[PDB]
Amino acid sequence: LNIQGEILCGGAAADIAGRDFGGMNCVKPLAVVRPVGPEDIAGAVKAALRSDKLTVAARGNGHSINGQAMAEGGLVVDMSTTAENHFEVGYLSGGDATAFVDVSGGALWEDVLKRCVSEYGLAPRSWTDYLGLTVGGTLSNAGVSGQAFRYGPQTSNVTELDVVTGNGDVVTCSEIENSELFFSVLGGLGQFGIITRARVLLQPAPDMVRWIRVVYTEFDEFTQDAEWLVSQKNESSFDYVEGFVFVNGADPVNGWPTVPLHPDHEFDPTRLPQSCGSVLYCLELGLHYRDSDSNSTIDKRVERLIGRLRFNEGLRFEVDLPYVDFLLRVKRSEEIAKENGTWETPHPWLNLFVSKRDIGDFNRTVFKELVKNGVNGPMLVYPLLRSRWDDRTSVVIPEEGEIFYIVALLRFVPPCAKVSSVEKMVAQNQEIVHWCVKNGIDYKLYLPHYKSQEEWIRHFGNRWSRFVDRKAMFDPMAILSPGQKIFNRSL
Ligand SMILES: *Cc1cc2c(cc1C)nc1c(=O)[nH]c(=O)nc-1n2C[C@H](O)[C@H](O)[C@H](O)COP(=O)(O)OP(=O)(O)OC[C@H]1O[C@@H](n2cnc3c(N)ncnc32)[C@H](O)[C@@H]1O
Repeated sequence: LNIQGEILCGGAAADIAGRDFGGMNCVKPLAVVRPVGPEDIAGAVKAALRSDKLTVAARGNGHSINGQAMAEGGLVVDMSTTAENHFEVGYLSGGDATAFVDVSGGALWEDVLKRCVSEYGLAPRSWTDYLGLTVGGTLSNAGVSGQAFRYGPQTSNVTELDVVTGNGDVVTCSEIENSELFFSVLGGLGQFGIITRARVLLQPAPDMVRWIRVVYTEFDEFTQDAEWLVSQKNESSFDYVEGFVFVNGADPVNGWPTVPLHPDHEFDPTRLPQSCGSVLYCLELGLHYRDSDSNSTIDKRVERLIGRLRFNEGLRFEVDLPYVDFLLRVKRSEEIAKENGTWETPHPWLNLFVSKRDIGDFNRTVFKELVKNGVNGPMLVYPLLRSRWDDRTSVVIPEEGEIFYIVALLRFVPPCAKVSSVEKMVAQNQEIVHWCVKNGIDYKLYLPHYKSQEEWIRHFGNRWSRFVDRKAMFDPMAILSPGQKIFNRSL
């Protein structure tokens, strides 16, 4: 194959393309392709199509948990070498979003953020918690954070893509042009093509965020309050709503020390009622405001907005920081992980959506029993609104209810733990999924990983035939993102 970029066989390049953040799969490619642009990528795709066995996997920033960006004896396309290929801002008169920016599928969101803000005072309006992820990587899944209840996930905030299809075609698509490909690729787990450019929506960048954390002991009250907040009329409430479960104890990694937002206000556990469960709940809120706003005016606004919430008195923590610093807040957690050596150990992360109707049951068995001593990392749980998620996309969410929850068990492995430790974590993730399937819980995995056809058929449900149809159209040989394990390469 003749390309402008570099082709690397074996060595450190292959080692890296055979690793991901999951830290549980090592699958080496024949070669790593470092493309200059869409032509190098379609070349890689066409090479694989001519061969008997080659497959092609785009690699974003290697944040997958279960080998989804790996290609056993295939070609891994390191998208980072395309990270700077696009940066064009345009305006929108159609109301809603102010503007859009064209960015590479290989750009990291952290870089997109910094450049939009510094050059234009604009920024995307829907995020992930962690910004060391690629545009094409998150758009291939959903891209979820505390703004999604208001604007939908990142797949709801893109209006055009350039895609290199599994046929090797370079195609521009949108709601109006090649719409089937557009909707297929969004949330499509890399199955239908490689995103080389995305037109991402922009709004004016806020100056500041008031970041608030308040604590609940009662899951019913926590979820009622959170659902109420995400259901409020546009711009009458907060601009970010998340939640998390924490251990009722002093464990610095799992317990109440994880709650405070600055070193000068600590968690006082004597404010907790005597009857508290094994775990407690934190509602996390963000209010955007202007540099010019009077502090008393903002204080009064926040007291009004928080004033009906039923959190435990004396367990309210807040800080104010620039908007960019708020969006990059998880850098602090990355630093704690590198310090305790758990950034480089395996991460058997479990991510799923649960209907509003079943989140109570999930809390009862999962949070209050299975992981009641924590998982050594975040246990996130917060509500989302179905109205913001377009069902034409490949994304798969729970079957019933206008509100559903996202849940994340962000497991970390202490560096002196046995390999049996990681096995036990994986086994417990499986035990949770089984418990869901057995008890008819309306759940769907996010970043799903299954190895059997019957599990994928169950996952896609009434959208399985559509998924298969889209595959037959855009990657009939099944060469793309084989590590998702949904389709096996054609013989
Ligand atoms: C590591 C991690 C992940 C993460 C996170 C925090 C950490 C530390 N926080 C998230 C969050 O707050 N909200 C959210 O929705 N996701 C969060 N993630 C998970 C993350 O989205 C996934 O890891 C995702 O895969 C993006 O990561 P990355 O950009 O590194 O992409 P990848 O893992 O290498 O590839 C994922 C799949 O998509 C295919 N792929 C990669 N690039 C493309 C392009 N450009 N076009 C089409 N497909 C692509 C890969 O082959 C793989 O199948």
